[PDB]
Amino acid sequence: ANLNETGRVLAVGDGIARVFGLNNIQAEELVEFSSGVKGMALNLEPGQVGIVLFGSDRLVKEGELVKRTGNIVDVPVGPGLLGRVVDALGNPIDGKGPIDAAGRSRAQVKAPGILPRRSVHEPVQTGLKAVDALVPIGRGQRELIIGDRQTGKTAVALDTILNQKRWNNGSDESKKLYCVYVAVGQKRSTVAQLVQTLEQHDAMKYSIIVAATASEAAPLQYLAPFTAASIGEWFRDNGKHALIVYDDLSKQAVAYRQLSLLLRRPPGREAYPGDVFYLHSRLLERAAKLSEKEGSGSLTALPVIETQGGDVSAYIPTNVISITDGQIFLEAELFYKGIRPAINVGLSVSRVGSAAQVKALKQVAGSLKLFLAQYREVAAFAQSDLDASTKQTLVRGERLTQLLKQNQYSPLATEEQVPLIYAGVNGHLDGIELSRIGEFESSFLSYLKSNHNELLTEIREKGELSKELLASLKSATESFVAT
Amino acid sequence: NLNETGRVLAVGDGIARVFGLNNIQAEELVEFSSGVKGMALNLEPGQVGIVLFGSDRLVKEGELVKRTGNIVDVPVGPGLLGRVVDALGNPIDGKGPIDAAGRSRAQVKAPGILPRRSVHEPVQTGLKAVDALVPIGRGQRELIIGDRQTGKTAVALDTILNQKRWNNGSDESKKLYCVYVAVGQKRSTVAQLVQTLEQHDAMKYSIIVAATASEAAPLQYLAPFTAASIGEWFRDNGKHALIVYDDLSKQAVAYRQLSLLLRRPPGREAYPGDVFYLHSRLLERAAKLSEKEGSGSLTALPVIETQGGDVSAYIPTNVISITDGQIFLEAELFYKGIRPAINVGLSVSRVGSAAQVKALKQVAGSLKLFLAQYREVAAFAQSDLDASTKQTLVRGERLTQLLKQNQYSPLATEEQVPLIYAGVNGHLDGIELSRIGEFESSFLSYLKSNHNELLTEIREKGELSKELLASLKSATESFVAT
Amino acid sequence: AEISARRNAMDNASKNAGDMINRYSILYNRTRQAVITNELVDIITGASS
Amino acid sequence: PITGKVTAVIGAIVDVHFEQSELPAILNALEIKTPQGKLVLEVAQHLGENTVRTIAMDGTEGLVRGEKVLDTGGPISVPVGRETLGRIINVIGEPIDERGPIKSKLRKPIHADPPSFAEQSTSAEILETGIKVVDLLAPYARGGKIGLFGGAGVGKTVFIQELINNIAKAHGGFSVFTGVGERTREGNDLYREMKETGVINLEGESKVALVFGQMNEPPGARARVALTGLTIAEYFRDEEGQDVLLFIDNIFRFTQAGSEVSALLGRIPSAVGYQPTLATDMGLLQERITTTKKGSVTSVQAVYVPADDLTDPAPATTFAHLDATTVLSRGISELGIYPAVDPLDSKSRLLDAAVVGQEHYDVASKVQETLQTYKSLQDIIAILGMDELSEQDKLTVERARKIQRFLSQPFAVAEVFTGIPGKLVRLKDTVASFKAVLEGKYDNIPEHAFYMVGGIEDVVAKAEKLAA
Ligand SMILES: Nc1ncnc2c1ncn2[C@@H]1O[C@H](COP(=O)(O)OP(=O)(O)NP(=O)(O)O)[C@@H](O)[C@H]1O
Ligand SMILES: Nc1ncnc2c1ncn2[C@@H]1O[C@H](COP(=O)(O)OP(=O)(O)NP(=O)(O)O)[C@@H](O)[C@H]1O
Ligand SMILES: [Mg+2]
Ligand SMILES: [Mg+2]
Repeated sequence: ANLNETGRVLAVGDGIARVFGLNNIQAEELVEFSSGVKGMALNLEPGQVGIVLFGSDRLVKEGELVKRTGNIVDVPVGPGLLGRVVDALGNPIDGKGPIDAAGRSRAQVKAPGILPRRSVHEPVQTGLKAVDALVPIGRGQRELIIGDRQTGKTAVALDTILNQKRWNNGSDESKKLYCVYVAVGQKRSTVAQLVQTLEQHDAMKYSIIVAATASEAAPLQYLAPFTAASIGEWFRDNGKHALIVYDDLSKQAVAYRQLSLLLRRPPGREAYPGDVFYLHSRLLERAAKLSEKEGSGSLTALPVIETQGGDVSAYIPTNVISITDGQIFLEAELFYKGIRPAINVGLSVSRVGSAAQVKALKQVAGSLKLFLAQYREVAAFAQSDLDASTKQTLVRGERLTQLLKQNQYSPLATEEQVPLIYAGVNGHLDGIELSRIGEFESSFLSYLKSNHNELLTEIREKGELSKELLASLKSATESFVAT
Repeated sequence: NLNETGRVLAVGDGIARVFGLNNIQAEELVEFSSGVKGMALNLEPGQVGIVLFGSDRLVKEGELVKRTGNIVDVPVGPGLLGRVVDALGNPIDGKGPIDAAGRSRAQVKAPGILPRRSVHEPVQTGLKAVDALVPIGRGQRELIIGDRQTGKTAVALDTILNQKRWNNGSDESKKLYCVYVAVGQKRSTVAQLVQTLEQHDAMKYSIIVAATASEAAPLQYLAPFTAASIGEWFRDNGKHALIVYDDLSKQAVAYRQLSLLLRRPPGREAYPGDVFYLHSRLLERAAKLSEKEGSGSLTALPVIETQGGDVSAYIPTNVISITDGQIFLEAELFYKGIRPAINVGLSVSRVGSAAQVKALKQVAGSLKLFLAQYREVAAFAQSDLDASTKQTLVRGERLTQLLKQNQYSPLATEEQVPLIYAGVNGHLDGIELSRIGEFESSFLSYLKSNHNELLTEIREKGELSKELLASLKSATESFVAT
Repeated sequence: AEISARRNAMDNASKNAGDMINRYSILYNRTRQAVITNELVDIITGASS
Repeated sequence: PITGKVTAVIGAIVDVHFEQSELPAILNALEIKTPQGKLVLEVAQHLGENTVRTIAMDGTEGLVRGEKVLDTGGPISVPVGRETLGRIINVIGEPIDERGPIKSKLRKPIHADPPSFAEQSTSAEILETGIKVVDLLAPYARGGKIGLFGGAGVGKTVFIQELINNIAKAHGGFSVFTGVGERTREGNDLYREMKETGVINLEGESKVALVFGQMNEPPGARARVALTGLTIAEYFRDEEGQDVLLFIDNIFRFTQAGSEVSALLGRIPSAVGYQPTLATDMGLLQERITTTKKGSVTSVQAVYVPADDLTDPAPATTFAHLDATTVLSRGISELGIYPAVDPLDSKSRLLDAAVVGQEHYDVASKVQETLQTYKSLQDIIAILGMDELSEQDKLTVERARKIQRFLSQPFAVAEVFTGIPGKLVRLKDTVASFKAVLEGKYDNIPEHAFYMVGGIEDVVAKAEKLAA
């Protein structure tokens, strides 16, 4: 009788269920069905409530009794979550007991606006030469990773999650960045091994993983990044720093195309609903840097787009690039030639980190960006004549790209990168063989680690460079060129 | 009443919606007050969705409709040979009633995994290019494909015309009955295709199921299944038919018309989901049945019409992925004068080797080899070529020339193997390229008078002795010297 | 000396048109693909009404 | 016994009515009895007013409105266990080989739950196949998925049979071959060829269960067969804790079929006309094919590529699950090399130093590298001869031939066809054999010794025949 906490299924199909009654229900509120399957109240019409199933349709029957939750779609949040692995409803799935919560954030929270915000300025050290030097990422910035399948998109992201161990270890409360790995549309097998390798590097203790694998329900795979968003949001709110990774948004978008087409909304470009932008925009807008008045918490979106035959111009990628604060376009043609991480320079850009990067490196990498980005169009006009003007500048761009080459699971510290860029743009290494470039990288750090120890220590204390440390290192460089 | 009868609620565009007929079976044929027939395809809660076989000017709202309690069937059996029927089995040639050995439903299960043997007997088409390079087996499904006006029908028709060799003989297992399913063709075309087989005394063993341009879509949809069941009669009865579907493109177009009008939901190019299932059902019915089943057989020549050569086009995709290969036609090759205009590089028969007069396969394992390498050094036809790639261009031109063949003149196997022998083993390299025309004519008539015995052995033994190879060799070297 | 040059030049032409072919091949498949989707939509919308 | 009535018939879509809250759940098997046997209907939706919408598993000609429909009270279920080996089965778990009913001890729903995040394998692991090319260059995931490429003329079925044999012989696990969108001709061939090769043994024991779902069958049938078979394979991993092979030919036509079902169900097509459901549909399938603590199901899946477009939704979405491709090639068979695996193309995403070990890795890397330099030299040899190579260059070229010859391997299953005694090469052989060749330890040994042999000691014994 009292259809006010309850209703009955009138019809169910294609991941939706039209329930009768539920008169006190509110939009976006959660609902439980006779077999404990959670749905969500999409639209409310006179007569019936459209409800989206967070699961198999099989688990529902026309006729079933449906209960209200009074909760709008929401997750457990707070410190406890770290070192655990949950699904789209913060339900524990590693089997390591119950989720230890601080409270419960909605998966649908609004973005910090114009005023509580503050220009991003602390760097997020990725340990990746090509990244840190060229497209550096500040805390609160939202940097895209956009490549073809099999390009080292996760590699890049994973490696950052690894590198934070330098900081998440020590007493320092402000140098700490916690990691949130959303696993949208991935395999169960892939995630296992991805947790394994995060435990193999200990980084588990300081990271939370939310995963909605390729088997799970469309609205789970859709709701996953959002709920992860709130999980991370807790840190950004309680004056700490968090790094969320959306792997990937392209598979999230695709789940949305699912629901949207089963709810019979018109298809736009590539059969996508007109609101597929708003999906990602309203998500990313949450990764953010706060003002001194609001604790100065920060949350760093590393979404991953995956393109198709290298296509940047596609309708999803454009949308996400027109949302993010730049992108790290990883090109396959380079990666096939053994260049790793295969960052296309003239197609990657950090938009707000070139003022967030560690001083030391910016000093030692004067313009390095468009050097290499206009070095690419030149070497691609040779296969003509001997021109010792641009021929001379070639010996650089090759030793330089040879210099960005980073073997996987190799997080370098800032002080270690700076001397390499030094010798790069100062050309201390041109007389060293092309197949002895990366080999020397190991030889040189062996040379610096027990001699010019303070050079490393002071760049690790300040992060700046006086003209004092310039000549002090311009003796440690040509020294090893002779010895 | 309403269990056996219904009332038209509405009618238009070849479709009529009808109230009642409550006991009707899906795909039951029904009859209207005016006498036009139709079939019931959608059985809906309140109404039945019947497709019309005739002009819907005949039908009005409120009219009475009668069940015929009958799934579409068709008369089948040899009383049909030499007859021209519409898709329901009706006679359209002024020759009185069909004498049916029985009736078979238009729809029938394909012979399963178990009651089939591997294809092993040739369908000899008479076409040098096809028989030699794209060998067809009995029970096979070879697809004829190309743009409009390339020669598709000609290939099929020459297969049909070439069966006189056996159909006029005695031995059953060696005869082959022809079934030409005409879909959405100008009646005057069909008329002329008739007037063409009668001009070659081929009608006597052929059946034309006619679903011409202007007839209700259901009939155009039905005709190939209708004719399919006609073929199976022979298959099921230890005999052999071959069936030409001209064409499947137009059948799919028809199915489309019905569906859209019935407002069944559309996909790619506005075809229903089960357009594949349409054609799979059709062509899976073709087979070589196992000894236990009378070892009969049904071979399939579906025609598919590309548009500007598009094999990715929705329908061609489906069909190509059902068949055991394609004979591929191109107007380019055609205007060059290479007729049949068979693209060799693109034509395959997945059955292949197993279905070839052992003798033709003996002097031609080299032929696909030579013509492959000739396709790769072709652009070298424009001043300073080394003797190796010079030679390759010397065979190729002659060989290609040898596979031109005027229409309607298919060659007997024992007439192919000499020419393909003199070719492959380099007895034409001396001869100029224009004389390869008169070469064939004069060689064969000479071989007939002065070597009729070797020809006879090939025709009879079907293989080539070490002696027969020196016989032919000697007879050739003699004619080439002369 | 000219013949050598002609050889080398023609050689690079083949490499480039080689690389161009690759690009246009990728572009072809995109266009094909969309041609299918945009064509399909026209029908779907016509059909809902 | 729950009963309904047919209220609507539209191609493979039938609508059935019921009585208050008796409606079967979605994904249930509903039966109508026919003059032949039984038509099976799978439930897609509760449309309301006690009505369910179903998709047929066979034809619907002759259905009359208001006909009896029985609820099985479950999903479609198959016989499982040993009793299915050497049997031919269809989508709805029925014998189609006319050798009685399969007398199984259980039956299991074709729809099931992928092994939870708990039951997961923490480490990737190589499955040994015994094939040199494979193990050395494109090693298989244990509980992984391998995209098999190539049409006919490349001994696909022989190679498949080899793996069924070798997974049975070397490891000790069965195989399930599933024919999705089968050409029936090839079903008759396969079935005969298998008996002829004795992987099927009507008299003794089989190593493989056969689940066919041919083209002529309607879209529902063709969608479910993959699961029909998979279910069977999943029994041997959970009940009998084995390392089972599940073959899927062809995973693409499974996709295709799933599209037709979507269109008929009247749902809006996605991009390029595919089912809006395409990703999750694959997921549901693929995510059951995997390693558990009990055992593993590894899958070899034939992959067709529409319009030769690796960016078409279908392959795109499929590659998303593959861990290794095995590409057989016409070029490779023509050079006489058997199996006709392309050594260069067939790539495994499990050939990493950290997971196959260093020695395995380094070898394979250099092997590909050796073959790479050879591949590019093929053309300068054909203009100026091998008089146009430096000391180092001509060394590897005369050697790469021996390597490209040692990759070929005589099969045990092809023994009835060829008569030559076949060899299974244990992976350590494949390592050390190719190791010793790379350093130049078998240079004085001619090239026809390495061709069609077991390990390196079969080159040694064969070259002594070939010597004196
Ligand atoms: N810098 C590197 N050095 C060596 N190997 C690398 C590097 N980056 C990536 N790889 C390897 O290349 C493969 C691709 O890595 P991955 O992180 O999955 O890139 P991806 O673009 O995310 N591929 P996917 O997620 O499957 O579409 C991985 O298996 C790595 O082992
Ligand atoms: N071998 C041949 N030699 C000479 N003429 C031929 C040959 N084959 C076909 N033709 C002629 O070429 C034309 C095309 O042949 P046709 O059998 O109509 O191909 P088609 O695919 O059936 N054309 P259509 O089906 O009407 O769009 C006909 O007018 C024939 O007269
Ligand atoms: Mg990844
Ligand atoms: Mg024609």
